[PDB]
Amino acid sequence: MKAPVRVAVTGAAGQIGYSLLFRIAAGEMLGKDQPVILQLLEIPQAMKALEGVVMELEDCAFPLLAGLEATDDPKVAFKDADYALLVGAAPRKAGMERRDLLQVNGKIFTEQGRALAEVAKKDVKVLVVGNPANTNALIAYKNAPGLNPRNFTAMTRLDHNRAKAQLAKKTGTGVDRIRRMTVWGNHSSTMFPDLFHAEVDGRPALELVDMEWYEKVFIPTVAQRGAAIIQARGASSAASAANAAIEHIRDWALGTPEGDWVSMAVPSQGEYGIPEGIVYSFPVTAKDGAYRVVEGLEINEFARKRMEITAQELLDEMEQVKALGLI
Amino acid sequence: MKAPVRVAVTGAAGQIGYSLLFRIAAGEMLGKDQPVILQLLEIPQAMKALEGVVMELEDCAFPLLAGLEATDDPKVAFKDADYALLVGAAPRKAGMERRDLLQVNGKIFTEQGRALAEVAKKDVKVLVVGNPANTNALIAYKNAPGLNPRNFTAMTRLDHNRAKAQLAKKTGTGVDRIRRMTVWGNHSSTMFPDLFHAEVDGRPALELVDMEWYEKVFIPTVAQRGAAIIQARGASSAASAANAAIEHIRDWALGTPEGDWVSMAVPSQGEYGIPEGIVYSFPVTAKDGAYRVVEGLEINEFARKRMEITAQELLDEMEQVKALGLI
Ligand SMILES: NC(=O)C1=CN([C@@H]2O[C@H](COP(=O)(O)OP(=O)(O)OC[C@H]3O[C@@H](n4cnc5c(N)ncnc54)[C@H](OP(=O)(O)O)[C@@H]3O)[C@@H](O)[C@H]2O)C=CC1
Ligand SMILES: NC(=O)C1=CN([C@@H]2O[C@H](COP(=O)(O)OP(=O)(O)OC[C@H]3O[C@@H](n4cnc5c(N)ncnc54)[C@H](OP(=O)(O)O)[C@@H]3O)[C@@H](O)[C@H]2O)C=CC1
Repeated sequence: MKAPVRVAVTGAAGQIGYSLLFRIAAGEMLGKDQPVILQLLEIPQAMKALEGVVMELEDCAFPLLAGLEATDDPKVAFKDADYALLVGAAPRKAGMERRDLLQVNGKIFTEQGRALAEVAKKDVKVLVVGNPANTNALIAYKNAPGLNPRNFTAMTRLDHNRAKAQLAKKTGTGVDRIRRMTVWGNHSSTMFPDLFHAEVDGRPALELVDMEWYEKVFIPTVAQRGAAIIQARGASSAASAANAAIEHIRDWALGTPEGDWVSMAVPSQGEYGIPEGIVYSFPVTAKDGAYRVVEGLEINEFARKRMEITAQELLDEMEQVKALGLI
Repeated sequence: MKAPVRVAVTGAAGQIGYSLLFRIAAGEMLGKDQPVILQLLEIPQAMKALEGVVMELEDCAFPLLAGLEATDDPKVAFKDADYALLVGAAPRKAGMERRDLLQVNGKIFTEQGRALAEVAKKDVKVLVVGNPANTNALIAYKNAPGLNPRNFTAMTRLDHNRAKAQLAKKTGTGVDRIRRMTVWGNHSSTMFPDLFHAEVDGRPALELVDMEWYEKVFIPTVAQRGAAIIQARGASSAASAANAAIEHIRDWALGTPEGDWVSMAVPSQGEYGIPEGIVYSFPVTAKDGAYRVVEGLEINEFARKRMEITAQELLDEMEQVKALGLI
């Protein structure tokens, strides 16, 4: 058995946490032979509920759960953390506007970024799920001087998975036969699901589906999927989002399949002309903790335009945050 | 390489289902080498919500999910089923007496038992989670002509795991080092957690903990655990219950560890003098998809008394459903 790794998870008493923690403790994120120590964080008002989650975790009698600790102190939750999943974010209460939301998120991620830089492992892998994910990750790494900025990522894997699901459904093929899907940019509605390099059973996706469907059906449907789940279930897609978070960390820590790639929002270094610094989703391959953007892909006008649009939205968000003195 | 197996799950749009289905699709219940076809059942009023669950499952892009179908017809959900998890049960309505709850469940499980006997695989493995689990399982198998009564079981694995967790905590040992825990009888408050044969790192449990703690702390705590979760979280322990359901089916199908055993409520054949027919939790081992009660265990007066009390409660429940003409 490998030495235990410490996995910090914030917003632990929430919906995503409830669908995330058990699978992590079961070994679904880092391997069935990798013991994990869960270090859970919540706000003071949710600590009672978190104790309940702690009890449920204990009641699963997980052989890989080497340790379990709940706290409301980021410096305790992130202490010696190998992984940190930042799920908690500013909730939209009545009266609050975007700018107000950014203020609160600014405080949350500046504090957590500083806490991570102060007490976590130097190579701690960070995934931001709390929205707005890309910008929150930016706030976090900018306030985490002393930590590799590339270790601060944002989640787009749910959109990535939803895109694969839609393509599989349309072509009548198993989702396991869909490869090289790419979601570029922001986690938002400007998110761009790329089918130009995707393959279905080895065949180019655009040889099986046409541009009309791609533009008028595929894109809108992937973008509205979250809302579709809420309209049907009456609750947010916590389980599939948790699954995506697990895969995001898993494929990064372990590795992506040969000849395939995944989507991850990471600090740009200028790849594909994307402004440097902003956290942007790119097609990436990964191996044992290290990822690399798949550069060199041919980009047509349809993709370029959409990649530019989402890049601009991220730039504007960055400027808004900069104007607030958060970075 | 292995052909897909069909897994039917009722009450699929509920809380337990939400914590259960994703892990089944991920291969956590029947093996990472075993494709599964999920056949989900709900009542008509919950079909829209079930559609939402279906969408979330699709959005996980599970390579092992070979099929996914939602229906409100038991004869469709159970068609050629290899496994059936009966989670849906009568809701606790206001001004609704216990007996009234039994009548509603009588209709539900009489119909499902009949459906299973008509369209499922003859060797379908059934687990009843919906409460009252033991009695609902009794109603189901007694209404499943042509099917093996021993293939109808009820869940006590959550109580079993909770007992292991409490023992681990008290002795300061990893839960992975706790073996031979037993929970006897009904899924209810009369459930009897047995430490007389349990071992901690190979050492008898009662050599590490005293009888006073066992009687006045351990037993009540295991019995009140569900309520503890609710008081802390404000919601039932769906995640850990789902985990227990998964382990119940998993160990039954894949087998129990050498030198260890688990708890399963199964139709009694007179083991330990327990009246025949009632679905009673016994310590059991499993191999090649079949289980066998662990007989030969020494039963002192303390245990005998408690085993008798819970057996009597099950007999009383049996009498009540018989009086309602359900069996
Ligand atoms: N530990 C800490 O520092 C903090 C903890 N919290 C805690 O975090 C918890 C938030 O829980 P709850 O309200 O249930 O939220 P959820 O678990 O449902 O959501 C948490 C975050 O994930 C985002 N998200 C992204 N994709 C999805 C998706 N598909 N489904 C659901 N959420 C998604 C949400 O954005 P969106 O709003 O758009 O859904 C939100 O920012 C609370 O328990 C709160 O007390 C809050 C702040 C700081
Ligand atoms: N498909 C069908 O034939 C039917 C489907 N249903 C559907 O079943 C679903 C019930 O969902 P919901 O109300 O969310 O219920 P839950 O998923 O929380 O509970 C379902 C069953 O599990 C039992 N249970 C046992 N242990 C636990 C535990 N630790 N935590 C929670 N439940 C536990 C419950 O008993 P307890 O009540 O004591 O918690 C209940 O009978 C509804 O969606 C309903 O529409 C209903 C009837 C028939």
